[PDB]
Amino acid sequence: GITKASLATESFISAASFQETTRVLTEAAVAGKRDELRGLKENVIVGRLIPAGTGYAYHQDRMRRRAAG
Amino acid sequence: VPLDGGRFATSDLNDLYRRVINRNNRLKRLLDLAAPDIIVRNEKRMLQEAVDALLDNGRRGRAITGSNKRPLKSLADMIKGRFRQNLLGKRVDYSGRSVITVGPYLRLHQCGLPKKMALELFKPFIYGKLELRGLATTIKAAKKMVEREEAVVWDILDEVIREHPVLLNRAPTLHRLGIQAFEPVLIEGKAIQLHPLVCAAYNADFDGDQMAVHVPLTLEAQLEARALMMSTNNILSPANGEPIIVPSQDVVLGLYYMTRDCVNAKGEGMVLTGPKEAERLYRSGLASLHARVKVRITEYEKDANGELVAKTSLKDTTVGRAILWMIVPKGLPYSIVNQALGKKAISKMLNTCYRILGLKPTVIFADQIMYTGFAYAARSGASVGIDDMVIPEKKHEIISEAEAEVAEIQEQFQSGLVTAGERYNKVIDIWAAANDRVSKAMMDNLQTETVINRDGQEEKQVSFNSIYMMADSGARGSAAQIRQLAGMRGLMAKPDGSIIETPITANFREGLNVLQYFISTHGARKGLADTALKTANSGYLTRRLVDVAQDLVVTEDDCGTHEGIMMTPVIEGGDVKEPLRDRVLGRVTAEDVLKPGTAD
Amino acid sequence: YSYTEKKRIRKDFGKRPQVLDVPYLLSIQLDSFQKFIEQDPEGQYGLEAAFRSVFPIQSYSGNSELQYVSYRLGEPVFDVQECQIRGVTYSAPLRVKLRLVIYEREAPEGTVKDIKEQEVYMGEIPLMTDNGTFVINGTERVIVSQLHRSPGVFFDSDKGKTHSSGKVLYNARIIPYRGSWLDFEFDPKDNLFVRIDRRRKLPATIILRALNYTTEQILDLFFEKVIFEIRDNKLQMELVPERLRGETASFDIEANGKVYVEKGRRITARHIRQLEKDDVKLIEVPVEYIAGKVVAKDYIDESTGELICAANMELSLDLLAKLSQSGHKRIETLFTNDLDHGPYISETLRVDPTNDRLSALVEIYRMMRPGEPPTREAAESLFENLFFSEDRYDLSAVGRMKFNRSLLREEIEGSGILSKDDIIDVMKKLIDIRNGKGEVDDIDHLGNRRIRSVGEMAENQFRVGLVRVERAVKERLSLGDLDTLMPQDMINAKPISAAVKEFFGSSQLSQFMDQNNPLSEITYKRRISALGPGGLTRERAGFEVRDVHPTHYGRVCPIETPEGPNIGLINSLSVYAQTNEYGFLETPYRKVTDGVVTDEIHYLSAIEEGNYVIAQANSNLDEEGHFVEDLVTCRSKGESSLFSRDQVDYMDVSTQQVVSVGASLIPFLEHDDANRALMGANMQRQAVPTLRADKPLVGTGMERAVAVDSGVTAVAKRGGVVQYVDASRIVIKVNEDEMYPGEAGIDIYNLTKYTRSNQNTCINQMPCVSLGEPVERGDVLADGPSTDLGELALGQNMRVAFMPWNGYNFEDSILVSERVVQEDRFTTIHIQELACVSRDTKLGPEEITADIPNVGEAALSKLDESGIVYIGAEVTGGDILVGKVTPKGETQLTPEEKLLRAIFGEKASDVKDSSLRVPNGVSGTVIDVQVFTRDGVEKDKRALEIEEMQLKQAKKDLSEELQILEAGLFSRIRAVLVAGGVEAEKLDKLPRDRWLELGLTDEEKQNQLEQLAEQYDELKHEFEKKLEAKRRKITQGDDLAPGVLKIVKVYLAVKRRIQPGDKMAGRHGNKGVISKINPIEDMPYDENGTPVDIVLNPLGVPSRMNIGQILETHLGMAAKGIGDKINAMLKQQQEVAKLREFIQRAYDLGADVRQKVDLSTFSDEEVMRLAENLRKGMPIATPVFDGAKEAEIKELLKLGDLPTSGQIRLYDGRTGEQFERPVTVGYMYMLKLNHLVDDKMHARSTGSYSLVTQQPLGGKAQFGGQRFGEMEVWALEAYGAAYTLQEMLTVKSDDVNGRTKMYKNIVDGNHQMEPGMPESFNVLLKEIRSLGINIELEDE
Ligand SMILES: Nc1ncnc2c1ncn2[C@@H]1OC(COP(=O)(O)OP(=O)(O)O)=C(OP(=O)(O)OP(=O)(O)O)C1=O
Ligand SMILES: [Mg+2]
Repeated sequence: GITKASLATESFISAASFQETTRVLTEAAVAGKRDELRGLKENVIVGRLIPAGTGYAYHQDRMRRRAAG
Repeated sequence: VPLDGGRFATSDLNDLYRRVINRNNRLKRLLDLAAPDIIVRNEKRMLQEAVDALLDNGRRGRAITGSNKRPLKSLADMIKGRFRQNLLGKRVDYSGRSVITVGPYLRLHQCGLPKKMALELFKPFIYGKLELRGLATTIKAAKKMVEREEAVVWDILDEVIREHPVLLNRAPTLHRLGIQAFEPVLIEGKAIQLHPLVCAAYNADFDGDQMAVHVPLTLEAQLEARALMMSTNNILSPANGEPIIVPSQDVVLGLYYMTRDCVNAKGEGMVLTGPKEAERLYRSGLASLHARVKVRITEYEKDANGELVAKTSLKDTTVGRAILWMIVPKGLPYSIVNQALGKKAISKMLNTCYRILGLKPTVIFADQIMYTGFAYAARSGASVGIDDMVIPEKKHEIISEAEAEVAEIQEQFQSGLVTAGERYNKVIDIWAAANDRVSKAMMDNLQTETVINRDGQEEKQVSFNSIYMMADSGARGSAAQIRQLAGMRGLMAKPDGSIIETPITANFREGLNVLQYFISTHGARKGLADTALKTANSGYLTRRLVDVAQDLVVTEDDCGTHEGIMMTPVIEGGDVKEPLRDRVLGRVTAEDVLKPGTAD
Repeated sequence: YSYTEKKRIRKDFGKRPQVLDVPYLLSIQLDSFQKFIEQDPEGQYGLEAAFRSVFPIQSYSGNSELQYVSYRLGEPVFDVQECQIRGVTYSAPLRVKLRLVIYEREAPEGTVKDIKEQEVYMGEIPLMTDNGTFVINGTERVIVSQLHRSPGVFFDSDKGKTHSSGKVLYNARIIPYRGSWLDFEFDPKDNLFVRIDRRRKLPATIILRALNYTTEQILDLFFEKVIFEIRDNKLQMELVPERLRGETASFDIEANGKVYVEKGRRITARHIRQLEKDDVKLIEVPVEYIAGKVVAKDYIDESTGELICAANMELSLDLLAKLSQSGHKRIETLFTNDLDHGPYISETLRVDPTNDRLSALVEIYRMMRPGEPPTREAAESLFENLFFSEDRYDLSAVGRMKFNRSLLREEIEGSGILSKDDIIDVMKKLIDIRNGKGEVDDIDHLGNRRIRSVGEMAENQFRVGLVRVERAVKERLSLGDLDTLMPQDMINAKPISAAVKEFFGSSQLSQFMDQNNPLSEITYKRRISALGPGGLTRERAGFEVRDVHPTHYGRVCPIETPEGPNIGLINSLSVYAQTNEYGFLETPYRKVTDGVVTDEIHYLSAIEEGNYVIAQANSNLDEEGHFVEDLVTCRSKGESSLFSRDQVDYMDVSTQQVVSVGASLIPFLEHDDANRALMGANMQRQAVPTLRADKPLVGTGMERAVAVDSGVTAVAKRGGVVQYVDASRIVIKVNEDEMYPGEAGIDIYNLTKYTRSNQNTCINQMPCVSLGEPVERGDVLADGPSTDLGELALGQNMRVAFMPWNGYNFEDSILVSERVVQEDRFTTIHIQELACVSRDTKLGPEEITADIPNVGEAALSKLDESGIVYIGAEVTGGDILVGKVTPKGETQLTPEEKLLRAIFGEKASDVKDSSLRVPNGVSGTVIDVQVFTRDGVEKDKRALEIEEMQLKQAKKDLSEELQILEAGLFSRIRAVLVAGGVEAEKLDKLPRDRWLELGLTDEEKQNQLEQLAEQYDELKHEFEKKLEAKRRKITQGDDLAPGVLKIVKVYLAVKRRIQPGDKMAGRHGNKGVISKINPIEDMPYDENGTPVDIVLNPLGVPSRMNIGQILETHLGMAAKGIGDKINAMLKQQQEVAKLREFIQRAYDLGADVRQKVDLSTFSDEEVMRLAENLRKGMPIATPVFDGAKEAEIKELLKLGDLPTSGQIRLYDGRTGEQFERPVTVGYMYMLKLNHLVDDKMHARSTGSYSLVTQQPLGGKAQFGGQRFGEMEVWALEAYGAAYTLQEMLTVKSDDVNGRTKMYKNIVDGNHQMEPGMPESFNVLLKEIRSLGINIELEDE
């Protein structure tokens, strides 16, 4: 179901938006989890270009410089 | 921070942080006093409690704040403050709002912005553009100029305003069309002027609704607003490739009035060289807007390899549809206006213009359809009086007849022939039928009873009565609603869900009485509640829906697959509840499709 | 017919004669408060009752007691007018006589001493004004009456949903007026349970044990005993022949030498016939029958003394032997029967973990106060306190009535607390209901909903005030010495006064008065609410309670409820409705004895109505009052159908009595869809009163009753003739019959003049009688806002034409002739109170001086020497109202600014400009200045100018009163002195003051002259006191808040015309925002040349189905017709007989109306004054459901020489060419709703920002920014608007650094943003990081 499928998000910043913020933060802090941003919801929360539309050209130029030299 | 009157305010954390420190310091003392373990254990337990109420108050006994009954907002609650608490919204600079009103003079890509709002909104642009030209020595005086509202700042405001779109937003922002970018038109007064065709997208009435404005500051946002969010760049709904910029009501009445014909009118039968002389015949009082009339018209069709082939003929039309042809652009068939042009046919007219001629000729089309629609609708003098709601002469007859049948179904129940559950069920059916009978009795009379005469005896046609044209065209009004005015208005439902076995025999052109109105009430109030709640449920759906989507973006060009779903028309039991052409249009085929025969 | 009737008579249609007339519409609010504050020398609710409840207060057995004697209300510190200007509350102090007694130590109650502390002061309780409002902080507030669930017992279902098996459960809930809730409820297993309050569930037998009932007695309580004899040998059973109904035999049931039933045949009536009539009391049974039976009492082994079988345990076949051989002859068992008498309490005792009283008391205490250990001393006292202590529990009489009534008892009155029988009888009903006999009640029947109001709710708040002073009274009496302390050192007033203050101030039942409008007022005071304390909250209750219920007929309005979050959670009182004796809702009816309809009226509560058969209001009866028709439509037991003539018991009183005041003002309502009517009665109250009051040509009749009953007008105390009519005041020389013997006098009404309402509107009265005019009791001496000649005129009627107009009325918009804005008719006047506060900062005090830094000499021109603008000066936005300057030292300046200081040599100020300046955009005239200076600061220059003027002005008022009031007394001395000793010319030569000496012969006139001298010298002396007081109020040091030193309030009279954006609507739910203001030339005009005022779109009529608005526009057209017809005969000056011919024709019109009119109106002055008031159109009354019919409407149009179709041919004033088809034209009453655009319009480039979240906050100057929420963010995401989004939530809001790198870049001419990180997220770093969580930002 859509709400069960939405529950599974990699970016914990996205999940700390709509899910219960305590559990997401705790369960992620024990894993030492890395949020890579990449997604929409979180890139808004942190105030930068959306990885879509006009910003899609920006993230595509960024995801490639990453994991490269 | 201090307030006025010298009173202080502080975040609740300070009560929480203070307590942890005090109990920690007291514990540090209780060790140098070498206290009995019975005390230091109790102190340790309190330090544990004090820290817990600081980090997340609520997971123990919930400490209360100083002298105030309310609990204290812990660090955990600094983050929430219950669900979806970091994304509730943020107030924004360079913005405003006011009540919105019409403005039908507008081109599609513009909107009326008050002299005052546009002044305050673009203030930093004016300040710069003022001393960029040298009308102000420096910014400090520039402020004093636009504060003084010198006559020249107004002429400067037009300069900053021109190629600078603004954003408009109406209350429940449902789809992306709820924010659209327009080019600003400096207007006097405090109202926002909204193009009437973009009303449909926004769901904006003019019964007190307000819209908000936003200034694209950066160069990108101005180009984003111009190329993505512009009024004229979003003329089709993204839910179904059909136009969201349909003529709404006032205008479709106008075109339906134009593209109409009556049996014997001024001009009946003359032949006119072109559409131009057809408008000349009408504005001079010689020819009637609706009179059967042959006119020489030229139509175009791009059947060549991208080229407009012309064809000229004596088409069999009316005077009104002749004048409307002067608006239709280039490669469309004269058949598109030859009919009666209701809101139904008037939108598919607009759609074909986009799919045939392209974006720009469609935008300038929709404008002319509204301008002419408004004008001839206003020329029409269409009104609505009390005598326009024609009750059938056979109404009281139908009532007594169903009033008779029920008296017999009752007669059978008394004698034990039929059951109480059957009676209530069987009585509802004859009343349900009687309402259907009165309904399509008034619509038979209302629709055509205009009996007129051409050179001979008689002949009847679709009526020209005000309230009929409103429905037949599709501007405003619906046969379900009309039925409540002339014919009887339905069976009502009593609160628990039953439908009441004696319906409302009376209608709105007559009066309702105490009992009928009182019963009409529950439907109305549960109507306002149901429509109030189903506005909530929807909004919680689009949340759950963007929460599962959001991150989904058209990333790759072509994934490269032959996998795809087999598309058919839905064909629900009877016949095609949805054609194939609709379900498959705009999609890309998985593999080659073949004729009834193959190799092909 | 009367006087304000001789002026202007509304022609009323409708057949049904009004048998009952509208009551005083504000009775609810005034009658309720009357009982709260009133010496009631009995137990009835009041301040007395709240006192007697907690008094006397004794000490902890200390034989030291404090008792209550009496209470008094002082006169208020300020008058209602002063309380609004100053900012205080209109309240009276509460002085309460107390008595302190101290009994002798260890002696039979005799007092050592008693100190009767004269009237200890405990708080000021606010007072209710003549019209039912309260002033709380210079703000008029109304306390809405509340609808809560009635106190008593209430049995509910909870059918279906519980446990998904169906079955349905059954709960009984004992709901008191105060104290804990006691709930009894079943469960899936038919086990009984109880929960106090809403606490944990407990087996329902525990509360019986706590009442000291043994297991044996409880069984004895709820079950009949089945006697089993062991006679001769081996098992018999005493048999009731009725017991076998619903069961089948298990053996050969033979007795009396005739076998009635053999083994296996169900016992039917034939078998119960035989057993009963043959009188078989005893039979024989097998030893196997008692294999499951439950033993009732205890049994022990006689010799050994050991327990054989406990009470409430199932006997077995060997257990029977184990006590049969132990010498037991009888055995008691239960009568258990799953269909008839269910074995619930038997099986419940087996789930009960307790066994005795003390054991049960403990489990109760530990359920109530869990975690902590119980004591015998605590468990007994807590349980006694929950439902049995006269202090912590009370049903009220309303509760004990509904309680005893629902248990089928006879008493309507009894204990305020619960007894053993009360609790048991409720269990006996809830069990009986599950057993199949009985029905549940329903929450929503208005006989189980109950109506509080201000007076009752205030009493409850003052009650809670006493209880917290009771804690403190006993606290001090614990230690007190003898003759030292007194009932004063104990009682603290601040806790009592702030408690009662919080109620009237901030309650979900106390609200603002958002706009003046005599409907808003009158509809708010009649409002009901189920919200707040004692009631439900919006989210807790579903749609069942919000829905319209058959009980609402004639008690609550079905139409006038708000749309939104609390639909149906509000309602408004039905017109003729009344609050029951006990506080239910009753509605009027007419008693039908046999076949005659009487006029004896009976008010029927909700529960009362159910049995009777009530006829419909539209019922044709004539002659003896027989129903004309053989059978009439009636409603009786919950529903309506045709009924037999001679069977009805009652008939509706009025065709209206279902609707509210708001609904009852919609003409042709019966023609309006119930959806658009609700909106209609909602927008009607929102009408801001217009500059000139019109009056509705299209009316319903209630226009007077609404206008008169709300105090916005000025109604005649007593009848007489006008002595003097100013625009200020009105003097009525009282008629002798209505005049009181002594004092004589004249009733003098001082009219309200241009003064501020509850923001920002105005309230101003105008005299509507001319000099030397006869008035009678109950006439209107002065209209108020939105009243004309005593009729509710919330707007003005407009000549309006339905047609599309080039899309300038596109959606629901409105297109208006410039003639409307020229004629100033929809102009509206607003008075804003703008304050200026000189405070005390730690840097120093603030001045009000007219020396302001960095402003031109022309800026200060409007200011006076003291710094305050002059009265009468017209100002616009930005102008300085009060020049105020605050200390800011050590400026800490920049290098460059200091270089600027040395070049142009300006003494850099230690002071900052903080003047009160006129808000930008608004403009008006200054019409008042007030200055309140903290006591001790010397009253400044202008402040003393005001003190002198206010002082001298009030001296004129008080003395003008005396001057007119001495004449009215001395004038009747003249009439009494002349009677029996007439000196016509001889008397008025000697000085008038010298008249008191003249006596008279033996007569009561010597006692009357004595009467006037008495009340004269008090009028002499009551002036002197009333003058001193007004002086002391002006010159006293006005008490301010902390830190504030003086305040200057400037009052601005803003006159706001009408402009594009203003919301307007008629009475039929037809909203609309005026869209273009158009020239008179472009206006569609008729063949006569007369333009139209408003062009309405016809499309807003069919879909959004308000058909009544059209009959309004037609009957409004015929109304104007008769007006212009009179206007012809009046400018032609025919004669009274030509006028009376036509006027008499119009007042008859149609057939069978209830009107009746003249020929008797005296041939000259009367007929002419009437015709003049009609020339503008003849006002008409369409009753709400007794309305005008199409014929009577078409027939009024004929009389006026107007077309029946109500449509005419119109011409476009632009091209001059005619309009095809006939458009409708006519007169529609149209309102202006206070959503005026120059209020709704806001903009903001850059403004202020909040400290904690660097986000746009909006104080002074450029206001707050627009909120850009989650849904608006999705819009930009659905577009590509990546940048538009980033700047929207970075530079344009939370980015403290980029926002100014933007503003600098904008003015520089570079449209770039240099983003950065929002503060919301930067704070979340520190918030997460200041938990135990390390959150970082990685990589590069
Ligand atoms: N984005 C928007 N689009 C259209 N209308 C809006 C928008 N935002 C606010 N309104 C209207 O502005 C107030 C409420 O504003 P806010 O919610 O309190 O927020 P903020 O104080 O920060 O302004 C209401 O209008 P009204 O007060 O006249 O009453 P209404 O809701 O029935 O229309 C709103 O419709
Ligand atoms: Mg609207």
